Amino acid sequence: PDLSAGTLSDIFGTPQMREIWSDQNRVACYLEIEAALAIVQADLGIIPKNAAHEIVEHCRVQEIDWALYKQKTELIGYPVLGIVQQLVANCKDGLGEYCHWGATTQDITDTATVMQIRQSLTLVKQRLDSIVSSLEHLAEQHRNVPMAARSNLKQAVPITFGFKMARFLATFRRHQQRLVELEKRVYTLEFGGAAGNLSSLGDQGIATHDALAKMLDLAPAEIAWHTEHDRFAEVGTFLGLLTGTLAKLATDIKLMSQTEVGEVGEPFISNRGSMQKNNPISCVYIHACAANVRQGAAALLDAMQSDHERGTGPWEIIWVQLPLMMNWTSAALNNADFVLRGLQVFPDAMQHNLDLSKGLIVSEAVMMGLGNTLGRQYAHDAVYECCRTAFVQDRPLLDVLLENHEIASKLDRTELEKLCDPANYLGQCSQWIDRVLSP
Amino acid sequence: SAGTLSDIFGTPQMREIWSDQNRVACYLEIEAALAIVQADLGIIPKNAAHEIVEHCRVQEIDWALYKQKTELIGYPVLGIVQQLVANCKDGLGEYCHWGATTQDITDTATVMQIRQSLTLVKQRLDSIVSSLEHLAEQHRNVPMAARSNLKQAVPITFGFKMARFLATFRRHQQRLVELEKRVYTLEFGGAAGNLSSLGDQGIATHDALAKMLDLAPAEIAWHTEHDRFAEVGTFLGLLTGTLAKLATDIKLMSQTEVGEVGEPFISNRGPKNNPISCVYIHACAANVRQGAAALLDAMQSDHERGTGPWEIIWVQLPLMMNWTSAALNNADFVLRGLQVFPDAMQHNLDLSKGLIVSEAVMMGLGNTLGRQYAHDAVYECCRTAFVQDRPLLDVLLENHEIASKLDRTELEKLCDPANYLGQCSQWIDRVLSP
Amino acid sequence: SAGTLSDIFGTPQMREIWSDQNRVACYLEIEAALAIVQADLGIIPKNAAHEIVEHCRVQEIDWALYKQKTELIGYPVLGIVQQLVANCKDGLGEYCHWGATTQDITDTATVMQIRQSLTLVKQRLDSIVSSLEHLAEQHRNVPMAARSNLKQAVPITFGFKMARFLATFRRHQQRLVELEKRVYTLEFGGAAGNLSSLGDQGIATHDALAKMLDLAPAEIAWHTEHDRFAEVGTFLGLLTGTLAKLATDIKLMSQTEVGEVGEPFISNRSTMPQNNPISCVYIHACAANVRQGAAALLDAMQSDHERGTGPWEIIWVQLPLMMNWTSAALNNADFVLRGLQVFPDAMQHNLDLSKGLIVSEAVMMGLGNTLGRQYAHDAVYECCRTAFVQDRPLLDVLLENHEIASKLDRTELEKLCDPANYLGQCSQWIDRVLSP
Amino acid sequence: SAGTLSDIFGTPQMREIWSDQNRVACYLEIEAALAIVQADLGIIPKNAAHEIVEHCRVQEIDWALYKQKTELIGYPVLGIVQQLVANCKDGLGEYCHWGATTQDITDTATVMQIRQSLTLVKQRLDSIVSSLEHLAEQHRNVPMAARSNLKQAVPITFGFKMARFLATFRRHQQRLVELEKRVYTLEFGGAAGNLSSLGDQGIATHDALAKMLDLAPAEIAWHTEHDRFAEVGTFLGLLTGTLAKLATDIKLMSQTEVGEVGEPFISNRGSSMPKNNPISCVYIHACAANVRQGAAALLDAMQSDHERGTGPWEIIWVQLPLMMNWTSAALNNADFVLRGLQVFPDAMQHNLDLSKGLIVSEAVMMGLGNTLGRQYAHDAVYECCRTAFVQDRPLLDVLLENHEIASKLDRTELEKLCDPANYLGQCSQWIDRVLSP
Repeated sequence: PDLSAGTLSDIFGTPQMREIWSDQNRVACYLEIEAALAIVQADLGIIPKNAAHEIVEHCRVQEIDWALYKQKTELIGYPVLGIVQQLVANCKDGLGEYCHWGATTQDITDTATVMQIRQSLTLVKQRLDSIVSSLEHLAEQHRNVPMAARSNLKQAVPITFGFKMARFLATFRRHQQRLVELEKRVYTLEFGGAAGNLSSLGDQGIATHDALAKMLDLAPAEIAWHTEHDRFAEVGTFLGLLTGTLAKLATDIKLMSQTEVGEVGEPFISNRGSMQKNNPISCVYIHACAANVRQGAAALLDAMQSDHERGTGPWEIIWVQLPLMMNWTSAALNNADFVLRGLQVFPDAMQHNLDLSKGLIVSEAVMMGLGNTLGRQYAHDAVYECCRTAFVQDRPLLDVLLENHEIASKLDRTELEKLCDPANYLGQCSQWIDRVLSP
Repeated sequence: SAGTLSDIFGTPQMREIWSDQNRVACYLEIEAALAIVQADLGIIPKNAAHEIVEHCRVQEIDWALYKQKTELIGYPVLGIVQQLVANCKDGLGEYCHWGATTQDITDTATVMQIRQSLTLVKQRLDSIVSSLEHLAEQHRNVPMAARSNLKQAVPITFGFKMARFLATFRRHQQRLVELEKRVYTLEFGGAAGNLSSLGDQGIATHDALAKMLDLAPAEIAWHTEHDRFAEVGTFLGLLTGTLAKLATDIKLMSQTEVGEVGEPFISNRGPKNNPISCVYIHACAANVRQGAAALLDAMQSDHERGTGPWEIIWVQLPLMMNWTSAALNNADFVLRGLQVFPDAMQHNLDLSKGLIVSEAVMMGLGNTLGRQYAHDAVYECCRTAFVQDRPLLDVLLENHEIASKLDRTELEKLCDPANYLGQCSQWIDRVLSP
Repeated sequence: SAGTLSDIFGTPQMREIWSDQNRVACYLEIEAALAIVQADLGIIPKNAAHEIVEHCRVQEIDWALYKQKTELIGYPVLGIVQQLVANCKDGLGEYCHWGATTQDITDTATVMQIRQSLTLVKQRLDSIVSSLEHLAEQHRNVPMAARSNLKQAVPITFGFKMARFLATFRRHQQRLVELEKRVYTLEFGGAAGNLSSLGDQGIATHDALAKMLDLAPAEIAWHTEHDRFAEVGTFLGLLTGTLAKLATDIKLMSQTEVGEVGEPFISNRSTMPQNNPISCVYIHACAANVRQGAAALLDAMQSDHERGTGPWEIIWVQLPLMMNWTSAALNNADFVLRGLQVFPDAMQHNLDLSKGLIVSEAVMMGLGNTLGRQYAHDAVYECCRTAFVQDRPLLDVLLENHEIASKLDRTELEKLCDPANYLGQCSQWIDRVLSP
Repeated sequence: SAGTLSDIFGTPQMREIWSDQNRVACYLEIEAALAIVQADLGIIPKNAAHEIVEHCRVQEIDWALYKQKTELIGYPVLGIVQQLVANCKDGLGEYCHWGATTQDITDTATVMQIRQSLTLVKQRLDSIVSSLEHLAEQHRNVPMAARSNLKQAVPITFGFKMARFLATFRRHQQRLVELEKRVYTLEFGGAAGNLSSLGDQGIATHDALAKMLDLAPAEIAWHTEHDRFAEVGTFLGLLTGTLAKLATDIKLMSQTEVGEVGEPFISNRGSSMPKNNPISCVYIHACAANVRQGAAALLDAMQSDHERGTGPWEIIWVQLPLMMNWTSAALNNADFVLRGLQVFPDAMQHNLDLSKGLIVSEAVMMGLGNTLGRQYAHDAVYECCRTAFVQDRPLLDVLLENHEIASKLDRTELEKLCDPANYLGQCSQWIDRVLSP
């Protein structure tokens, strides 16, 4: 088990995920399943015990002739019996004729794919843990930094940057719970034979299935699921849900990185953004990866139409989309991880953007305050008419408020500036942040 | 309702849940509950709460004016708020929609609509599971040919095939209850999610509003965090994918040349028997899987209100609920009255004249000759049986060692497809045991 | 219709084309043409063709009865056929539908509906094109900052940016004309495509029916060959793709911090002092639904044998939605482009954000002769990076290099640092799209 | 370099067009053509052009360093440009990439790659079309049961069925020819489309470079205007849809219970049980499904913002090579199957006779229409079909027991009306209509 990369293979993928879904790890998973099967069937008394040992001793990927395997896969049409043929030829005294006993190739591919998935989700759980940790730090560190919230790409009312990070944090917490829920279904053995009923094992296939299952630390199956692809498809839809949030994160960050906005920046790495333009390339890659995974999810839903006891086409969609969606997702997870660990935050630009409306962004605040001293009704009417006068003449809301003599007589400039200061109107952002950090 | 296909690719129950009238009805329950909460906590006068709840009535809406207002405003709530304020007397409606924003209403109405919609789905699923529970038992020992790559494989039972659908639909039930924790959640955060205008009362209004509607309180605002809605969509995709397989298998078994099952007999629904339910299931599943991709796409809502992605949900979630209901409805109907033809399954088992159970002949003959040597020898007789279109039994008897070790009475039984059923019944037991 | 959002994610003209009523109107138009065609050829009695045509009128259909019958029969034609026979006198009912199968009518109806729909699309495209031709010429010399990866790149003009949309919509117009001559095609082949019940009159009927309906005669039956319908789907995907970009760029220029364009001013079009880009919002959501719709229609192409068992029916649902969603997007884009507010002052303000850094490239070339092309590069590069860290004009830092200050005077220098002086051949490129 | 499935869901020829090496080779041909154009226009010195063209060779690329620079820079051109400058002598490499931005190179190379890919696709289509012309003629008179909703309908001929594919593939050929004139277009516009750095020589450079590369000059820059690439994607979706139908039909006709066709015989190509397996059909199906979702991602990619997209443009980097490779494998399999398709007329005949004459009840109604009434014969034959099907008896036998039927038509005449081989309509005329251009 040792170590193939093109120009972009580590841009839209990761080295780790590529290895999990490599031909070598796949065939290794195959050989692990075959070895465990032999051992299981030996204890049960189905196959000789000396044969099991010899099989296990040749269940090693390093002994695989790859060019021969490729050719035999293309001729046979499926990717297992080529490995079986070599396993049989590698065993001495014909003891290889006891491997693959009662198994069909989709038993090996489905169970391999579950093993590869479990390895894959270990990396995703790690990426998620780190992303969550960064968001926890970011929510606290930036708990009290004011900025303009945006609705339909227009300024709404002030919030804090840590508030925005708390909302991402709550989402990734949900994704984590979704992940652990699907694991109990997905981490399941597939061993049913040609038709799912293990006809060639007699009264023994279900003892074999139950023993093979926890030999490989997998849940026993209720019943065969060769054309019941809901375990594989829900992994795909989870990847779609997770990358969706990654894509929102990328959208918000690249939007806050605009020359005209300048409120955040990806972590500085010398000459990475390609004067000094630092393009949000991590956001760029996340976006493209999310787009490809969401369509790959639709392909895996499509794949669930596998007919009868082996799909004539739909099953084979999983061979292609699953590795790709894993690799794309890991690239997006890697990039968001990197961005959130060293994210630059520019409070002075957030402050400058808050001051663009010259107090109109806190029109409500002024109203609320002036209410007790002027009257709910006059407060509404006066602020609304003052806010609209400031809009047409490009003036501070304060300056127009001060031309209302009843307002000027009731409040001194100093009180009115605190009402006209966007930084004084954050509602309960910090208490909301606290509610997310609390668990 | 009146459209020709409105009940073919939809259903009346689901269509009314997502109708303009039930949506505005959900809006009005929310605004009334909000006024009750804010009166009890002292934010608005209690005479306004009473006046507002009594005018939170869908019957009072001028729909033509509402529509014209929504097309002007751009979003679907403040048109209802405008009618609620004008309907109140001396100006007590000025205290409705107090500190809320339109998406608080649309999001939370959609949760309520989703909960109504999932009650129907849960209800259809229950019916489908028991139909499969009885079918698995009823046809437990009905032999038939399993098929791989649309070629005959080895014999199974029709109940075994039904137990596999049964296990699958149960997992979908588990996924339904699982997402319900996340989805049944209040959305109340205001313009930017922090309830700025409610001051130190914003969180209290949210929390007490939540239990007013029997909804979980949200960790934090989720106006552009659409993973609850998108997750429902991908569940409908997963569900309609299994319905699509069922429709695929039934319509394949409904072929003139196969004739092993048939959709329930109705009148002149097809001398015919067209699998039109399978047809509708298929078209529904295809549209749902694509809509699910649209819902993932919609998760990219920017900042605190999406500039486009959010609106994708306004269109896709009703369609996908309606499409799924139509597909669940048809699968419920077909499974409840499914016709099963054991004589056709038997005729198809005999097509190969024994080759479909060459594996059984190998096993039985392995005891006296050896697993490896019997495998090769029987495979060599399968050479002669197929090329000369003979029964395998006849060719097996022309081999010396096989005839010398096994007699004709015993070869006819290894060559009977009805005897090579494996442990099918134990597998239906394992699925029917829980 | 009358739904709150039915004219927001759709339009009246498109809803009508795909309405049950216009669909059935198409059905009866086809059945009347068929009876007449078969009277001329002698297949049916001329008294039958006359009586049938007199009753091919959408006003006479029992809509509730047609609905229940379609739900029982399973397909949407024989319910209308049954009422046509009951409405004719002296049993003249079916000499109609003579040798036709239901999908002959649906397919041919859908083709007439697509032609009506594409009549709308070609009109909106013509208006969009004219607005863009006007905007490209109007704002031919309006400088603004181009943007790459959402960061400013080098100056362009706003009319140059509109010319690039214009060139795109012209390509979409060509695509539309190209597919029309494939799509406007008759479907008349009967149950299995060979019109076996018409004997030696099948091709004769088909070719006469095609001329009657102003459609091309089919090479052969295409009941399970959905490429004509699917390529309409993919064209709606392509076209809405461009509309979606237009929506993305306009809403991006509408941000509070950018403010370079705005949707046409209308009333309270959502209250807080102010106007959200809802046209952009609707275009985006319609594009998203159309592009997935085109994938379902590619999926539909897998209709088995001589009538698909599911794939065909996907078209019943997807095609009308995609036509309606697209018309909603085209209406909004038409509206936005006809009265688009453009703010050259905000464009100039954003050009001046970097205080000359945006045209550092021009400073290098301009300083090349007096310094040396490579000292110019190295010196402007380092002066630019000092100018950013201190938030000062590039000019001022350039004048703090004594070698530079000795070679050129300040007049020459904030001509080269003036972003408006570095616009390239934007105007000549605009011309190429207008075609002078 | 090839993995286990690299030639199963892909092809060597297409994998090679989209490889790193062919892509970088296109980059270098464009850089060479650029220096040659600008040397003639006097924009760069001719000695530099000669030195730049001499080093525009893929063989001189350090691939590991190119990877490292691309991961750092973010985009895949300037790593090749860096090596081209350094490989040139006397600092003459500073005149390459003159006025270009990376997307000019990636877009134009992608165009060159697409043209090479459509050369393969056109060769596959010609072969598929030729195979179908032969099959439509050879099986012009082979009768079989047509199928609607997977139920037998009325009789047709297998050559009629193949003529229907043939007409479809000719329409795809027309679509390909139509998009090529739009797609085969130069991209050369600089950072923002206006070639600001080239001044009054930008348009002059663009048009000379275009004809140097045998590409149409562009109306205007199209860096974020991806309709040419998305159009290629949707065409692949249309084409693989037809291939997917062909695969669905052939695999349905390959069922154990149907047995009407079979994929070409290759010793042990079907995993086996003495058994075959429609593996070619299996692969076409999965390829069409992946191509069709990619078409959606290419449409999604059209939302590139302003003058260089922040994300959407990069979708094309991944989707286009994959969709092309997937399509090439579907075309490879479809070409192979159609060249050696096995047709079993005896099975088609056996399946026709299953209904015992019901499949041609329509023909009996017409025949008996003349002497009894077109409407009356229909209802009368239709009532007879109930007894034949409820009793599992031949339609002929029940017809001979209907008294006015037997009075008006003899056995010998009802033989012919009940023979499914006599109700084929104008299948041969329709085949002729397709084969005739």
